[PDB]
Amino acid sequence: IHRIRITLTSRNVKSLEKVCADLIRGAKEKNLKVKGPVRMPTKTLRITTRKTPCGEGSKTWDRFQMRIHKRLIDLHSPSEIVKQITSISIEPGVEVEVTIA
Amino acid sequence: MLMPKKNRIAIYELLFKEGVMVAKKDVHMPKHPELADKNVPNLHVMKAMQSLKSRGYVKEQFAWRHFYWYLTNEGIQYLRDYLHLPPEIVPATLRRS
Amino acid sequence: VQISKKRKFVADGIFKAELNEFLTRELAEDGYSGVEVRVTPTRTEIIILATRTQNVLGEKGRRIRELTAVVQKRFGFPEGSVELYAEKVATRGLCAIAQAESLRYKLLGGLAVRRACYGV
Amino acid sequence: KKRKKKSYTTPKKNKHKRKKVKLAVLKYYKVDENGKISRLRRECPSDECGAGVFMASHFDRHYCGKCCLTYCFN
Amino acid sequence: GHQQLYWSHPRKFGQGSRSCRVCSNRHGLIRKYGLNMCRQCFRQYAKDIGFIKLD
Amino acid sequence: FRKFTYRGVDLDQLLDMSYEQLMQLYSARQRRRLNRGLRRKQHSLLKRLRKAKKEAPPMEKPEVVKTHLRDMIILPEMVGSMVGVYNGKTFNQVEIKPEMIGHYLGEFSITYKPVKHGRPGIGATH
RNA sequence: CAGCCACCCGAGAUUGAGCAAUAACAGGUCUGUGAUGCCCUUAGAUGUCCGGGGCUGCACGGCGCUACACUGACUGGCUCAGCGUGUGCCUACCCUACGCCGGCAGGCGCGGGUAACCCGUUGAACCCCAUUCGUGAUGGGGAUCGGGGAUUGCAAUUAUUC
RNA sequence: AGGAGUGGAGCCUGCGGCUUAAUUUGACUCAACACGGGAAACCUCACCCGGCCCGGACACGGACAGGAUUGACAGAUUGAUA
Repeated sequence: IHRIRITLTSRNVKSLEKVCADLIRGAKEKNLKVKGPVRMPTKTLRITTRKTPCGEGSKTWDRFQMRIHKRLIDLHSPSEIVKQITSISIEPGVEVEVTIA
Repeated sequence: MLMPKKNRIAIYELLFKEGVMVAKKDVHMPKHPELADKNVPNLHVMKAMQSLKSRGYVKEQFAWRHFYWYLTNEGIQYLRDYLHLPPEIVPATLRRS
Repeated sequence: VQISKKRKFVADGIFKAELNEFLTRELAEDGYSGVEVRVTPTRTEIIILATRTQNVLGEKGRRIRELTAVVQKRFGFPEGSVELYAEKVATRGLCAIAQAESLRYKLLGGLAVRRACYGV
Repeated sequence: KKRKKKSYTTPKKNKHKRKKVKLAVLKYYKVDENGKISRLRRECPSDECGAGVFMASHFDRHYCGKCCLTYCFN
Repeated sequence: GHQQLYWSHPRKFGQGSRSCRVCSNRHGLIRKYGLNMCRQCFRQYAKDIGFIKLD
Repeated sequence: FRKFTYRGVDLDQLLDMSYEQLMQLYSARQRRRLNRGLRRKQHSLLKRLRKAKKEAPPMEKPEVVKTHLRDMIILPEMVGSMVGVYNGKTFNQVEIKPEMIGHYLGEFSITYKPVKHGRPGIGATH
């Protein structure tokens, strides 16, 4: 079997891109094929709430946005190198799900 | 509402063997899955704890709808000497190092 | 079972808020500055950043151990799956939370407002 | 808003009165010239009922109430 | 009364089945995305949870 | 004169046949409270029905019975009993004709009415 | 000079919001708060039980509505222009495709969906506009209660019925 | 300069008038009033009303060894589980 999908996600795009470059460079340094970083659409969680803690005042709202950036990367490689690369002490703020399909 | 004694004795024993109790309890409903097997209404436990605080033997902290207790040497000694539960049971607040 | 990605992000945010508020209420006498959290597979490490380390670890490492319990029993982690450490932030005057706690402590000891503010 | 306004209603009405007693003796079957119990009465072969509880006769409603079920043969 | 009259109909779903997970307040709750806070507690903790004002 | 026909559908012809196949053709509405089953949570309505039909036959106002139930309907034998709201403030007494089967407006009893309207004049602008 | 008004190698020549100072208000919030100063005492205590019901006792000189008309019509025209939610960790209560009851509210059944993966190519106007406009009370209401039959929630009586 | 507007020719609520409360708890406006994210048939600020309660289960003035802690219920127990 040579079908492995790794899901990368984070709120911060800097860490996401750095860890994606880490994974791609780790895959390509050793003789191995790897797909490009599929870039899934960003999810914009929107919540609007009145600023005031009471009923008085002009109706001014707060629009809190929360951006979730997620990527999927394919891998045709033995599971050993995948497990070694996954345990590379990734940067904080990034959630990773390595799936062996 | 029911006022037993041995249910509170079991609650005291679990508190001594743990330090904190882990059983969500609702005054409105008699049984909750965490409350079960320790069937004493929340009101009983927190009223007894408020009486205890008015007396004073134990430490506590509060955060986001949750209690976090700390049983020190005073509470261990008090539960030891009142209920005549012998020290063959070792407290769980001094495990390891 | 497993939940959606946005819900997992919201859940970790609320967990961080819980943790920060809890350690501000509890560690209000040592002088509380902040927290860092790092994740590896089923190993979550939490670090409490404070100005006094010899005071926050406690006798024989009691408090630092006890905190684990009040994390483990609350956050719902599997047994022995939570680890937490203690390091000292390099500086103190550049953390607004730390200096706010210091001013709060000074006003808790009865030191006058203007002289405490001048000191900070 | 305004308060409950439930203090001045129900005139010339009294509460339901429940008798104050000291002992639960005559509540059971006690007609044996000594108040003792005989073995002729059967015991229910089921686990949901307490062993101590025994059948009794009341010229009204029933010796029950938590489950609100009449236990009489009828 | 304690367990005899109540609990004879489905009533586990009303507004009293919810409260703010920070202050146990039942008014102005936020159910969206499941963080389950009131308006003001969420405004207080939005920076920490991960919601930042950009719009 | 004219008797009661069930909204253009025969009623005496309906009772001509048997009774087991009328539930398969049961009318719309007023059956939900007992729709959980012809079981418990129903004995009170039939108890009051027997009460009223023993104190007052159909085509008559009943004797001190104040039921707030819609009285799930199968036949215009509902007359002879009244749906009434009891509080010490609500008291309706109307004799209603037996044309009510599963359909509109068999209830003249009302639990509200307009409150005293004051004077609408004395100026409208300043 | 700082700049302003028009344009001759030429995609781009004021997008809209966020943040938003010093000093102030006896402005609002103690009915958001484990954020808190100064308090009450004794019986259907504001927390359980209230079939019924609180503004609804109301006449388009407070948001969101009628164009006396080819700029407007019911698919002979759509390989479409287009925010963002969605299920069980406390907690049963989520989004729903597809068949049948069907010519339909609503009900049944296996199915997909933790989500660019399923709802979904989201039914966000029908531009020739295959009932089809002459002096336009009469497509610019139809000043709305009758009808296959009317709800996953005790209560639908001025109200999710459709 | 205009367009859409308005207690007029429908729909949702915030005053034109109030004593079985029926609605205005924030107003010197434009910084009260579809605002308290307040669409109350959940127990809504209970609201108005024949509402089984104790929600004293803070240790020490009287303190019993039953504070008295149900009822679908046949006009005498005159509401769908008061």
